Parts: sequence; C-alpha cells; structure tokens
Amino acid sequence: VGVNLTGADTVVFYDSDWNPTMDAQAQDRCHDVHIYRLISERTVEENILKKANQKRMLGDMA
Amino acid sequence: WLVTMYEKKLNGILADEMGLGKTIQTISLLAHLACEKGNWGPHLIIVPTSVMLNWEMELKRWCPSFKILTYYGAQKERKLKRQGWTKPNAFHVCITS
Amino acid sequence: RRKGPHCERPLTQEELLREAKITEELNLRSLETYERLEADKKKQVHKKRKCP
Amino acid sequence: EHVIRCRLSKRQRCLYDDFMAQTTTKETLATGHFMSVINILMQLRKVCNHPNLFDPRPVTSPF
Repeated sequence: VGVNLTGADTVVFYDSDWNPTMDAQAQDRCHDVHIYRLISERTVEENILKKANQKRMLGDMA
Repeated sequence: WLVTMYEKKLNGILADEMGLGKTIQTISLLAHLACEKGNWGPHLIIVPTSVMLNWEMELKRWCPSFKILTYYGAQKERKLKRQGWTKPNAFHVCITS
Repeated sequence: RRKGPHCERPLTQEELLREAKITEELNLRSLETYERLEADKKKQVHKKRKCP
Repeated sequence: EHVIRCRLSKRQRCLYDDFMAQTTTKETLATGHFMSVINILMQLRKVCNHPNLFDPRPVTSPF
C-alpha cells in the first residue's frame, strides 16, 4: 500500500510465501526491530525455508 | 545523476524500488535547481490521489521554501484556486492528481 | 479602431526573489506547525451530547 | 535478526498425517504433473493454517 507506519517491531511472518523477495520488502520498510517467522516444526518447513533463504540471497546478490 | 541529466537537458525515469525515497530524491533535485540554478519553476507533480497529502507533507518537511499548491476540491474551489494563478511567483510547486 | 490594450509591471529580480521565497518559507513553516498543533490540541477526536 | 518456532496441533494435524498417508495423494504426487503437485502443496499449506479452513467444525442441530 505504501511506506507502512514506522516504529513497528516484532514482524510476525505467519506463513512463508515462497515468492520472490517477499520478506525483503518488509525488512526494507522496517529498516529495535524483531522478526518472528512462525516455523511449524515436524515438516519440510526447514528445507523449504532454506530454499527461500537461498532465493533471497540470490535476489540480493543479483 | 538527476542533476547531470538536467544539466545535459535530458528527461529522467527513476525506477528505484518502493520505499527508497524517490520523493526525497526529487525534492533534493528541486532544491538543487532552486539553489544553484536559480530555477524555482511552477514544477507540476502529478501523483495518485492517495499520496497528494504525503507529497505535500514531505515537501513541507524537507524543503520549506517551495510555495506548494495542492489542486483539489470541487470545481468552484478549483476555479477559486486558479483565480490569479497565472501571475509570476504565485506558486512554485503544484501537486495534482 | 478606437480602443487598445495595455500591460505593465515587468519586474522579477532573481536574487531578491530567492530571498523573498526563502522568507516565505517562514510563513509556510508557521502555517504548517500552527495547523498541526491546533488540530492536535483542539480536535482530540470525540463526540458531544444531544440537545433535547 | 532472530526467528521463532511453532508446534503442530496434537489432535487436528492428524488430518495432515492422514492426507499425507493415503496412497492416492502419494501417487498423484509421483505423477509429476504441475497441477497435482502444486494443488497438494497448497492443501498442505492450508492445513498448516489452523485447518478449520480445510475442515471447519460443523454446527450441530437436531434432525
């Protein structure tokens, strides 16, 4: 929608989207700040979040 | 970069990602043009209706020397605002939708 | 062929105009701060009672 | 910055377990088609979202 109101912390990522540069925009808008990704254990969540981090690193290095 | 584009008489397209302060960059360009080039024109700025107030506040915040004219309201109010707006130095930056 | 137009006041001084607008900056900031403070100190969004 | 971890529901994610267990979905995934795989992944994500969206609690009323 725009530059969300500043002064907000504890960004709760309810679900990871596996989409290109989603949390990067939130981090840029926010930037003390804190991050809380709701990682549901006992599932592929770990491997798919590793994939998402690799995608974000590639998009940042591009 | 914008100042170089202006000096060499070319038009610009700023494609910086959202949130990087393109508004602030354009305001600083206007500040340079006003201070070093002596050009404070009538500088038209066409923005979405949702960000007219945001642009006005950013201008009032960063560059307080620009005469800002927000072109909004009913037809009668627009006519009242246009009355005498052709005179020189009546306004420096106009903000419309 | 009786009437004719007229025009005058061709004056615009670069540096003096820059000074004039740098001064008008004072009025602009005064208006902004006054509006902001007056709104914040008067509106304080709320309602009133009925007149029956 | 740091992250957080969450725990799956003891009772309700038995639905997730049973949806992943049945050989029907296993074969539909092994097929390799794009629609089947993406649809199953969407269903799993939805079950990972308080599955009331995947299986809402029905209101009971006498017959």
